[PDB]
Amino acid sequence: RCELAAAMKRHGLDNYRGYSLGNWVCAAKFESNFNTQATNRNTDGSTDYGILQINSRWWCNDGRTPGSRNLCNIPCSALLSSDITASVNCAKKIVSDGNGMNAWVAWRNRCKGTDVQAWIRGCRL
Amino acid sequence: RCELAAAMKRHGLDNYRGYSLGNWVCAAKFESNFNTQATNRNTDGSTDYGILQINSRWWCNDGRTPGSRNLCNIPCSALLSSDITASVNCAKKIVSDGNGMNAWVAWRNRCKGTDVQAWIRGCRL
Amino acid sequence: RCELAAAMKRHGLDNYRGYSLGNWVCAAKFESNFNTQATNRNTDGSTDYGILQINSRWWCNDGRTPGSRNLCNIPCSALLSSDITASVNCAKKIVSDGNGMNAWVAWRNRCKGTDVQAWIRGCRL
Amino acid sequence: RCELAAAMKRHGLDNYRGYSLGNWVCAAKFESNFNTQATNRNTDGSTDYGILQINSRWWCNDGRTPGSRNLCNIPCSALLSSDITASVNCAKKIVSDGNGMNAWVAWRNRCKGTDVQAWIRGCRL
Amino acid sequence: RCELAAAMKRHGLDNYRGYSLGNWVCAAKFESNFNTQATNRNTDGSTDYGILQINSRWWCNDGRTPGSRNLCNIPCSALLSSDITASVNCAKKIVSDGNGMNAWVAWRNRCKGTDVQAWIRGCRL
Amino acid sequence: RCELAAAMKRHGLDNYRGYSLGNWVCAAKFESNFNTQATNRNTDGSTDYGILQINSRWWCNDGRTPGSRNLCNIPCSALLSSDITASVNCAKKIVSDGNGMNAWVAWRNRCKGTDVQAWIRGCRL
Repeated sequence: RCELAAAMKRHGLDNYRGYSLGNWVCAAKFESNFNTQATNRNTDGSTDYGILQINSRWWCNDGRTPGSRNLCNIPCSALLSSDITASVNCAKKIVSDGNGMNAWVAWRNRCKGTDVQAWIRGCRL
Repeated sequence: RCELAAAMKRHGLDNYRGYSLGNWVCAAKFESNFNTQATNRNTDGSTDYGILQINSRWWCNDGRTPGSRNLCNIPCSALLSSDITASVNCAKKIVSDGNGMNAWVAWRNRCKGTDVQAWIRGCRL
Repeated sequence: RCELAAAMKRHGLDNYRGYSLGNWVCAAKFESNFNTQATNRNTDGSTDYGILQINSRWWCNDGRTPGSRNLCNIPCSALLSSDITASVNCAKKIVSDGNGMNAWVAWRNRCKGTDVQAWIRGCRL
Repeated sequence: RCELAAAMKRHGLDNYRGYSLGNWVCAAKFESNFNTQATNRNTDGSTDYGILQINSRWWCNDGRTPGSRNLCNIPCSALLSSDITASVNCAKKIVSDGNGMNAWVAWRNRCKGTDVQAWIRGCRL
Repeated sequence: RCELAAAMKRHGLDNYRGYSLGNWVCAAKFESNFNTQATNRNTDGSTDYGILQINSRWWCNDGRTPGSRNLCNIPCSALLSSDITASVNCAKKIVSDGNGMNAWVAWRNRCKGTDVQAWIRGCRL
Repeated sequence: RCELAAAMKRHGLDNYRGYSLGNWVCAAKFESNFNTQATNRNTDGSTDYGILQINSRWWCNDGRTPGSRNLCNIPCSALLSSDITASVNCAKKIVSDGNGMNAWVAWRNRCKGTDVQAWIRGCRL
């Protein structure tokens, strides 16, 4: 009787009503906002669920402008956003001349998720 | 009796009413917003579920403008967005002249998800 | 009796009423917004489910403009969008002259999902 | 100019979704049960309206009777009724012999609903 | 100018979703039970309206009777009723012999609802 | 100018969602039970309205009776009723022999609801 057993038994994640990520290699830029888990059980009442609650009867308004000159108004801009480069500008002249303002340029990645290097020698007679 | 058993048993993820990602290699840019999990059980009542709740009777308004000159108004722009480059500008002259403002240029990736390198030698007689 | 068993048993993911991705290699740009999972059980009541809730009786309005000159108005632009480059501009002259503003140019990818390299030697007599 | 005006102006009752009786003379026996007025306005719920609500999984039952003698069982009799005289009896001998148990015998009624006795004398010349 | 005006202006009752009786003469026997007025306005809930609510999993039951003699059982009888005379009896001999147990016998009524006795004398010349 | 005005202006009752009786003459026997007025306004909840609420898992039950003699059982009888005379009896002999137990016998009524006796004399010339 001779038995040489090899078994790379692999199973994924178990998710039950949620946000789930595994084992990650080479994650350069990541963004994951407002991934909320809510369990609401209500009987004979009112439930209000809120993550971002704004109540503003007057918000970011501009007044009356009789006869002004060269006014600049940028209200409530670039709100709840991402990756904004050289944007929403207000001027008379905008000149871009350099070799700059470069984002995420020329990366070199050599990644591996799972590396298994096994040697199984047995049952010599 | 001689038995040499090899079994790379592999099973994926188990997801039950949710957002689920596995084991990732070479993830350069990632964005995943407002992936919410909600379980609502309601009896004899009111449920309000909210992630982004804005209630604004006056929002980002411009007033009356009798006879002004060269006014710039950018209200509520670039809102809840992504990857905005040199945009929503307000000027008289916009000049782009450089060798710049480059995004995510010339990456080199060498990635592997799962690497199995096995040697099974057995049952010599 | 001699048995040499090899079995690369592989099964995919199990998804039950949800958003599910597997094991990914070479993911350069990713975007996945408002992928929500909702389970609503309601008896004798009102349920309101919301991820992005805006209630604005006046929003991004422009006032009356009697006889002005060279006014610029960009209200509520670039909203809930992606990949906006040199756009929604407001000017008198826009000049693009450089060798720039390049996005995601000239990547080199060498990726593999699953690599199995096995040697099975057995049952020598 | 001479005017002698007589007007016995008479109008009946005004009923709006209800039970209404007028002015009654000579009412000997009266019975009016479960004359209910209900106004039900329902939105997103359950309404249960009940005047006489009985919920009885075992009610007025008789058990098993092996070999008894001369048992009398009168369960749940004379229920929600009226004018029951010498009834639902249980015996071996019932003898009625008298000049009695008389109900509502030999009434004398002299009634009037409305009596108007008027004398109009006028305009003598 | 001479005016003699007579007007017996009479109007009945005004009923709005209810139980209404007028002015009654000669009311000997009266019974009016469970005349209920209900106004139910329901939103996002449960309403239970009850005047007579009984919930009895075991009610008025008789047990097992092995070999008894001359047992009398009258459960839950004469319930919510009226005018019950010499009834639901349980015996071996019932003898009625007298000149009695008389109900509502030989009334004399002389009634009037409205009596108007007027004399109008006028305009003598 | 001569004016003799007579006006027996009479109007009935005004009822709004209720139980209403007028001016009564000669009311011998009266019974009016559970005439309830209810106004229920419900939002996001449970309302339970009850006038007579009984909850009894075991009520008025009889136990097991092995081999007894001459037992009398009258459970939960004459419940919520009226005008019960010589009833629901349990015996071996019931003898009625007298000239008695008489209810409401031989009344004499002389009633009037409204009596108007007027004399109008005027305008003598």
